[PDB]
Amino acid sequence: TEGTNEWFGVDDLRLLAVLFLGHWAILSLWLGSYGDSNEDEDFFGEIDYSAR
Amino acid sequence: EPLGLYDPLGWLDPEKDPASKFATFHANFERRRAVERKHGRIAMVAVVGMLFHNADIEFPGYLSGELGIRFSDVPNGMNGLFSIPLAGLTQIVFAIGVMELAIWPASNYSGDYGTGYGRPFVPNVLEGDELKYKLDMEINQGRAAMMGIMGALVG
Amino acid sequence: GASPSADAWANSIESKALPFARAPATLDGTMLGDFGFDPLGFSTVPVGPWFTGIEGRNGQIGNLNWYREAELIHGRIAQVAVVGFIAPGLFGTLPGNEWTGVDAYSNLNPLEAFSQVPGLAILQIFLFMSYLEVRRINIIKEEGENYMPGDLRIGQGEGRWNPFGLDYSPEAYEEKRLQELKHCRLAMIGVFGLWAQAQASGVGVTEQIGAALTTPDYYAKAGYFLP
Amino acid sequence: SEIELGATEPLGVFDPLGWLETEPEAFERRRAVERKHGRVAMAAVVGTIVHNNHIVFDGYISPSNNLKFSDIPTGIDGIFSVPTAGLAQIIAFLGFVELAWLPASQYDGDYGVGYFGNDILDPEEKARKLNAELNNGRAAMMGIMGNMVAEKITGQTMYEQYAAGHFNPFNDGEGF
Amino acid sequence: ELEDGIGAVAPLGYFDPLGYIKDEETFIRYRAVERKHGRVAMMAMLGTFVHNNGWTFDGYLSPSQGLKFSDIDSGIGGLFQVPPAGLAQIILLCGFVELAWWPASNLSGDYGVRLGTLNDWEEQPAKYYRQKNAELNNGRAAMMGILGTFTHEVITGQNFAEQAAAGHFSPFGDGQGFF
Ligand code: CLA
Ligand code: CLA
Ligand code: CLA
Ligand SMILES: CCCCCCCCCCCCCCCC(=O)OC[C@H](CO[C@@H]1O[C@H](CS(=O)(=O)O)[C@@H](O)[C@H](O)[C@H]1O)OC(=O)CCCCCCCCCCCCCCC
Ligand SMILES: CC(=O)O[C@H]1CC(C)(C)C(=C=C/C(C)=C/C=C/C(C)=C/C=C/C=C(C)/C=C/C=C(\C)C(=O)C[C@@]23O[C@]2(C)C[C@@H](O)CC3(C)C)[C@](C)(O)C1
Ligand SMILES: CC(=O)O[C@H]1CC(C)(C)C(=C=C/C(C)=C/C=C/C(C)=C/C=C/C=C(C)/C=C/C=C(\C)C(=O)C[C@@]23O[C@]2(C)C[C@@H](O)CC3(C)C)[C@](C)(O)C1
Ligand SMILES: CC(=O)O[C@H]1CC(C)(C)C(=C=C\C(C)=C/C=C/C(C)=C/C=C/C=C(C)/C=C/C=C(/C)C(=O)C[C@@]23O[C@]2(C)C[C@@H](O)CC3(C)C)[C@](C)(O)C1
Ligand code: KC1
Ligand code: KC1
Ligand code: KC1
Ligand SMILES: CC1=C(C#C/C(C)=C/C=C/C(C)=C/C=C/C=C(C)/C=C/C=C(C)/C=C/[C@@]23O[C@]2(C)C[C@@H](O)CC3(C)C)C(C)(C)C[C@H](O)C1
Repeated sequence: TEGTNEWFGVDDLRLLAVLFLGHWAILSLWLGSYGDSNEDEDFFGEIDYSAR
Repeated sequence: EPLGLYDPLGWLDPEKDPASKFATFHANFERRRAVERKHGRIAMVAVVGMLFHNADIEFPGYLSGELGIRFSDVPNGMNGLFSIPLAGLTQIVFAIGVMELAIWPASNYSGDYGTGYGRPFVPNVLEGDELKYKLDMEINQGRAAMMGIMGALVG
Repeated sequence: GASPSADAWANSIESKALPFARAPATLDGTMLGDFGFDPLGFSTVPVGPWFTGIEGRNGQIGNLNWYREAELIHGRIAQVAVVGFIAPGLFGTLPGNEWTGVDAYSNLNPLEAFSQVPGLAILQIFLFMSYLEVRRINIIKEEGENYMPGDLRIGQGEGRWNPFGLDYSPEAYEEKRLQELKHCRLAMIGVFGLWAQAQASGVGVTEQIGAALTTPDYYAKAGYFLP
Repeated sequence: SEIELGATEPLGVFDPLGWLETEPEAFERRRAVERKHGRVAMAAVVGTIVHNNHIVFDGYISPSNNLKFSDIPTGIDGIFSVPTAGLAQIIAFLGFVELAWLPASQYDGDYGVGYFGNDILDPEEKARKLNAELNNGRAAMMGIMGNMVAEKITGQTMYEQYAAGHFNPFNDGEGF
Repeated sequence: ELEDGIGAVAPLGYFDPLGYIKDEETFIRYRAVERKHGRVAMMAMLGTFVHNNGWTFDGYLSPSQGLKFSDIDSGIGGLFQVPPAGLAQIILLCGFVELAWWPASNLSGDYGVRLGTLNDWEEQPAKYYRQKNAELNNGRAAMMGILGTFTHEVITGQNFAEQAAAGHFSPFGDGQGFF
């Protein structure tokens, strides 16, 4: 069924599971560099060169 | 300074030595100017009152939903305020009572409550001779409205 | 001549929660969780421990330990009452006898579940809430002026009850105090909304959210009839 | 002071367990408990006379429950026949009175109001009414306990029992 | 007065939390108003307790208008039920007290009303402070009660006898307001 109005084409909950697991996997890698990053460190430029 | 003796171009008769006879509080000039200005300001918004009601700007809607009184039901003559419910007329002069004591207190005999002239929410301050000139116009149009009401309420 | 609180609005330091409003001088910065939020000026008129008698009715100057005492267990009760407003609707209810009556513990509207469960259920909850408040007063009669607000002698430091070890570092402990206070202030707002929605809807919150996070029965597609 | 009041003529200072000589540190709280238990029982005894005389207000204490004031029993079961949301309103207000208005951690029992508002000027006219509060309070403790066990033993409330004439415990059907 | 600490009672102390007392002369003006408003609002709260309990006089308030005491509303509209010839009598007597007998110009609030042995202030000054604080405190609580009684009728349309018969004590789930 393709003309039915499903959120992101999710008609089975398998597809919802792989959307979460796919997006959380790169998030967890990305949190390996940008987790443990200080929230109160600001800057007054157009661009920040903070850390890695 | 709106309490000077130089506004209304002069002059009239009595000076009323009966006022200082045994009621000496009412013999003060500053209060008689505060009364004449206040009787003028009330009279001026009363002629526009008998211009708006008499042109049948009635209102959109009901005045009292439970008494079933719409705004087109109250008369246009001088029996307008004595035809609304007294539960409604009580709210009118209750709000005047907060005006008469708290917001624009009539014990302030100057009459200047810091409002300017033509601009609400930010006062239009008049500075020089035109400030001097608009004060007597307030009295002089206040006097024409005082005599205009008793010409429009005997008949 | 002047008020003792009119001079606290005369100094009137810069605020953080209301950064346009100039918080009064009685918020010194030295208290946990002070973000300069006192627009009505209650910290300028500090309260004392009135429950100890008439000699404790006065409040000392510049001491908000009893405002913080009332803040902490308004929020500690509120936190455990988010879950009380939610968990019967989520994790089911309890069964009843013929004595208590069947469906006594089963009212999923949490407000009339007060008026449905037996009185001995509420009386024993109230007496257990009473017992730890007897424990509170006995702590404030011993400690007196060296009484820390929110202390029921549960945890890390001196001769308190610690069945879990809980031996935090001395400044990870002040982060736990700030995590408690920020959850205290948040769940006070949260349990107000739960109490107000349970009146306004008539049902529990899982029963109002779950009905709004579901598709309507006239809108539900018939669905998946393709062989 | 307070240690000689509560001691009137027929018994003197009456302490058969001897806790005045043994534990004098606990006396002024124990006086405060005695005065509070007295004042609670005095309103409790007076309440049982008013209930059993069928002095009720009117109408419904709980119109949702369809429960009138006269539908309340006049015995032990009366405060427990009041609905759970109504009983919580009593205890919340009585906790407001016993912690804020008349804080019961104040152990001399003195809360700004005097005897009918007045301070007793004379120090032994004060001590006479301080003893009269304690003695009527101690007599009402036995009065409310003697009214509670004698309802649950005879099975009837105080109107029921007095209507029936069930006053003699020796010629009815009871134990002994 | 500030030095005795008349308004400052033991829960809150000197409760001037917004800083309105910036000297001693504006306290005497404000206390003259607070005590006057408290005396008016206390009789206003005893009115609504008596009116909403249905306790009325027997007979006609106005026999020439045929208006019984029983057919005056017990709510916020019951004063204006009364004919204006009749409550001009109320304004004229109360205005005569405000200018002659208990002149409200007196900022002290004393008008000599002493009910002797129930206030012997010269031999018990603690009873003076008890009755002076309780005139303010009962006046402050009745000032907020009459603001309660007024607005509960406005937002619900029912008076206090009618909204208590319906059990309408929650602004949630009803058809009134956006709540
Ligand atoms: C529970 C309420 C209560 C409390 C706290 C007290 C406390 C006191 N009484 Mg009072 N008294 C009471 C009720 C109470 N009394 C009653 C009901 C009567 C008989 C009507 C009396 C008759 C009485 C007299 C004549 C005198 C006192 C005195 C005293 C003081 C003696 C000091 C002491 O340690 O005594 C010992 C400790 C106690 C009395 C506390 C009671 C502790 C035990 C465990 C209670 C057990 C009672 C028992 C279970 C009751 C069963 C029967 C009941 C169910 C009907 C002390 C303040 C004396 C005084 O005033 O000193 C100047 C004194 O002369 N008492
Ligand atoms: C506060 C004061 C007070 C007062 C005025 C009363 C009054 C009464 N009680 Mg109550 N009662 C009280 C407190 C009080 N009580 C207390 C503190 C308790 C224990 C908590 C009780 C427990 C109780 C019970 C269980 C009963 C009463 C009963 C009564 C009624 C007495 C009838 C009778 O013959 O008693 C008998 C007389 C006495 C008990 C006093 C004598 C004491 C000696 C030791 C008894 C010896 C008896 C023995 C066989 C020797 C007899 C010899 C003799 C024939 C010459 C009477 C209305 C009876 C009733 O049905 O009415 C409600 C009843 O059954 N009372
Ligand atoms: C008639 C009105 C009125 C007036 C003139 C006063 C005046 C005073 N009060 Mg009192 N008070 C009142 C009503 C009033 N009070 C009420 C109803 C309560 C119960 C909430 C209290 C509770 C109270 C306590 C516990 C104490 C005082 C104290 C004082 C004194 C300190 C200065 C002050 O805070 O002024 C107040 C400021 C003004 C009157 C000017 C501001 C006017 C506002 C902006 C009007 C807007 C009000 C709004 C429409 C409705 C408010 C209610 C709303 C929150 C629901 C001063 C004499 C203290 C005292 O006596 O110490 C010795 C003190 O300890 N007041
Ligand atoms: C120095 C001199 C001092 C003199 C002092 C003398 C004072 C006299 C006492 C005055 C008491 C106060 C009266 C209040 C008015 C009132 O009661 O309304 C009477 C009616 C009663 O209606 C009613 O409604 C009822 C409908 S129902 O039955 O309940 O459904 C109905 O039964 C009833 O018939 C009908 O009347 O109530 C309402 O209309 C609600 C009004 C809401 C509030 C009005 C605000 C007033 C304006 C002031 C706003 C601030 C002003 C500042 C800004 C400029
Ligand atoms: C602000 C505040 O809070 O108050 C203020 C204001 C106020 C109120 C004006 C003031 C006062 C004065 C007060 C309160 C005066 C009240 C005193 C009070 C209430 C005194 C009860 C005595 C009862 C006794 C002795 C019982 C005997 C025992 C009896 C009667 C029995 O045998 C019970 C009975 O069932 C049995 C067991 C056996 C039967 O045979 C008989 C019956 C059936 C009856 C204050 C206190 O100064 C301050
Ligand atoms: C089941 C039901 O339905 O309920 C029933 C239950 C029940 C119990 C059966 C009922 C009953 C009957 C009852 C209880 C009857 C009790 C009646 C009662 C209580 C009768 C008091 C007399 C005292 C007198 C005459 C005093 C003379 C006093 C004199 C002459 C003095 O000089 C006194 C004195 O002090 C002074 C004045 C002056 C001083 O210088 C001298 C002294 C000190 C000496 C009811 C009514 O049927 C209802
Ligand atoms: C004869 C007959 O038929 O009668 C009928 C008809 C009739 C006449 C229509 C009726 C009526 C109504 C009547 C008679 C009277 C109502 C009277 C009145 C006078 C009602 C206002 C009080 C002031 C208020 C509420 C607020 C002050 C509020 C404030 C905020 C302040 O004062 C501000 C201020 O303090 C500060 C905060 C800061 C400083 O900068 C100083 C100032 C001072 C500025 C009746 C009697 O009902 C029935
Ligand atoms: C604070 C907010 C506020 C509310 C919520 C409110 C409510 C009612 N007003 Mg009021 N009112 C003001 C404020 C408020 N009024 C103000 C600032 C003024 C200008 C001074 C004012 C003037 C009048 C007049 C002349 C009348 C009047 C009425 C009603 C009545 C509808 C009756 C009905 O639904 O049948 C309801 C309850 C009529 C009336 O009372 O008739 C018995 C009537 O004639 N109002
Ligand atoms: C703050 C103002 C206030 C309101 C607006 C209010 C309202 C209701 N009271 Mg409450 N009340 C007090 C204050 C207030 N009550 C106070 C100061 C006390 C003395 C401690 C008190 C005592 C009791 C008792 C014993 C009962 C009781 C009840 C109800 C119920 C009736 C409608 C119904 O129940 O259908 C309505 C909602 C009964 C009840 O809760 O029944 C489940 C009941 O048994 N009340
Ligand atoms: C000095 C002696 C005295 C006389 C002889 C007298 C006479 C009448 N009064 Mg009374 N009066 C007072 C004193 C006197 N009144 C006092 C001290 C107060 C408290 C301030 C007061 C209050 C009210 C109110 C609220 C009403 C009222 C009325 C009438 C009316 C009845 C017949 C009628 O219906 O005309 C007749 C003329 C009603 C009314 O005027 O209705 C239009 C009405 O509603 N009065
Ligand atoms: C100088 C002196 C003279 C003097 C003088 C003179 C003229 C003095 C002045 C007297 C002046 C003071 C007279 C104004 C009254 C107007 C006031 C403001 C009231 C208005 C009334 C308003 C409220 C009107 C309201 C209505 O219309 C409205 C809005 C709607 C209608 O539904 C009903 C009502 C009624 C509610 C002598 C002594 C005579 C002799 C000699 O020559 C010298």
